[PDB]
Amino acid sequence: GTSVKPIFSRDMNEAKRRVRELYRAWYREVPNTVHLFQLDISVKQGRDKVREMFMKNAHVTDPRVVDLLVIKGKMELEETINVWKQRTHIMRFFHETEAPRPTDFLSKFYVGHDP
Amino acid sequence: RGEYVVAKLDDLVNWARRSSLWPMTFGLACCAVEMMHMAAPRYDMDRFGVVFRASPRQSDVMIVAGTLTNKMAPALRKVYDQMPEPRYVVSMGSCANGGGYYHYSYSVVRGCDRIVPVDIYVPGCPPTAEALLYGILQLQRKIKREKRLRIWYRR
Amino acid sequence: MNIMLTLLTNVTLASLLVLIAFWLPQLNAYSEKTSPYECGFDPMGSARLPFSMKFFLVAITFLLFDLEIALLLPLPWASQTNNLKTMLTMALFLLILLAASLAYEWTQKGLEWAE
Amino acid sequence: TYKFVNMREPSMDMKSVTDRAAQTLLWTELVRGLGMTLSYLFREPATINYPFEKGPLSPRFRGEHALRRYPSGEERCIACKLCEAVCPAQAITIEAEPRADGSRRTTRYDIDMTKCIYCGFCQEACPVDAIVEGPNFEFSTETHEELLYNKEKLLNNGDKWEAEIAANIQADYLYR
Amino acid sequence: PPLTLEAIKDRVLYVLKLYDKIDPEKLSVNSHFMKDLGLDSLDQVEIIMAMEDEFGFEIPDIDAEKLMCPQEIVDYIADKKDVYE
Ligand code: SF4
Ligand code: SF4
Ligand code: SF4
Repeated sequence: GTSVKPIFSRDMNEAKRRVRELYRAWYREVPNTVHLFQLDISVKQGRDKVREMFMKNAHVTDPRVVDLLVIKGKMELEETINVWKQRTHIMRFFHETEAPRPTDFLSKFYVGHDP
Repeated sequence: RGEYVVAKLDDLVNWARRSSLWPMTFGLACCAVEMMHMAAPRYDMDRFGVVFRASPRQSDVMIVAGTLTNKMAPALRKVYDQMPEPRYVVSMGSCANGGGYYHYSYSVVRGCDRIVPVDIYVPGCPPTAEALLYGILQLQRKIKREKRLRIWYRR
Repeated sequence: MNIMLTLLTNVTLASLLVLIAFWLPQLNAYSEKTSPYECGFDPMGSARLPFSMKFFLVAITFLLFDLEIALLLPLPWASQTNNLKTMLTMALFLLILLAASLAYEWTQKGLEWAE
Repeated sequence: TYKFVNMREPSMDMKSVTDRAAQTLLWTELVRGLGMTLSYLFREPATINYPFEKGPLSPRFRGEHALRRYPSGEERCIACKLCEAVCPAQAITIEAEPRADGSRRTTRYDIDMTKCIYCGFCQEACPVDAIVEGPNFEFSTETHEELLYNKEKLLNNGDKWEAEIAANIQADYLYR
Repeated sequence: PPLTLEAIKDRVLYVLKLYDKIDPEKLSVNSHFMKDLGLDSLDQVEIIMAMEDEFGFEIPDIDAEKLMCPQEIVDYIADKKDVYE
């Protein structure tokens, strides 16, 4: 049960090692993608956003899972730099069209009967 | 008076616009081959005065024909954008009309009108060739009942 | 008197014909409408790159070929000379050298231009 | 069994090569094409004059849906609810209710033309031939709303095309 | 003019406090990232993106896990570039 297959990394140490340089690539690209995709957002909000999706799953301990998001996250940086994706495909991450969802208990209660 | 003169001028523009539109069928699915079927000598759009014209900067009416997916969604809109005015889109088939047979799937936007301002909705799965020919006829009848110059006169 | 007058008339005919084709239709262009059309998808930024050699190679061969044919326009009046034998030999020379230039260009690849 | 499609034996006699040189020099095969299309032009066309004449159809044609009624005139529909259960696109929505007489039919028969796919399964599903789908195909429109047919719209259309579909199922129910 | 060790020091610290979450008062010679400067392991993947544009070079990831303090950066460039004062 505990003994299992190393898809790409034995230990969580080399898991971050795969996260590191991929973040470096996912850090370097921002000025060029923002340039040729012809957006309006600034580079810095692109930079701190890259942090944002690097954050939500920064809580798993299984080495296979984390490096599975490594290849998962490896799979859009080229989908962007070879202009395969669209402007609608990277503004999608910049969730903008929806009104701010409710955070306080009062706001949920006012809106409707749904947790 | 000026109303009569502008009425004739509007009709003069009206007659050509309802007889010289050049459709661009954005071939998507089994609905598209039907539009090529009403290109066959059986129906022959060109006898009405319309020609299948690519380079949608030349076309006037553009026909979505088949299911429309999210992958196809953003490009299809841009085809509508640089399509010069006057521009009209005709919904070919149930899938382009309201998602049709795939209305519940995860990858097709329910109805093409969610992306572009559909002018004529043509039902069918697929709409038989002359049913679309009927829809094109309805387009010219609707084109006949416009008041572009008349509205500007009262503007 | 009439020659440039004929030239003058056509140019005005063309210019007014585009003039009433430009101001009359009540230009109503937008940003997306004026955006370049690339098979309905995003342009990646181009049309500013060299194109190997084949298009250039044929252009120069055409230019060189066009120059030799320039040498042999006056043949219709050349046939009216008093000494045909010299003219017959000389005109034949230009054509066979025109052949030889084509012959070499054919043999050493050449017209089978690069890919 | 099988047969080859491109095993070609070009005979290398002086006769045959003359035709090959004749073929290449004088565009004989290209002229064959010109005379081929010319014969087509000298033929009649087959462009039907729509709408002054329309395509040839069949009694089994599947077109626009229309709920019918008995010779007495009461709606054939009894809300057995078979048609939506087989409807491959779930375009049929319906809720039955008690009626004053007790012949409790449906208060809702809404078929979404932009979801339906015109398989004709509804006809085969209906045990009383209530929902049939008529021969009409001109029911185009300009707004998406008018394609969301409701119980009233089907009933009106059934009363409209009643003259046609009655003979269609009359001449086709033996096949069915 | 060879890039001096002090020049390595001032350049390294310069963009380090140009980074948002480093305070120049807290910045010092012994400005340890996680403990003193209050950074994290992935936070270190910013200032190495920030030191690269100074001298126009590149450094691998096999060392990025040992430069936790500005002197560690300063000495490392000195030996690998082999330029001193
Ligand atoms: S409406 Fe029917 S025929 Fe047309 S594309 Fe959809 S499934 Fe195919
Ligand atoms: S033909 Fe009848 S059963 Fe089939 S999808 Fe349409 S309404 Fe439903
Ligand atoms: S139309 Fe026919 S199949 Fe549909 S609910 Fe009524 S009786 Fe049943």
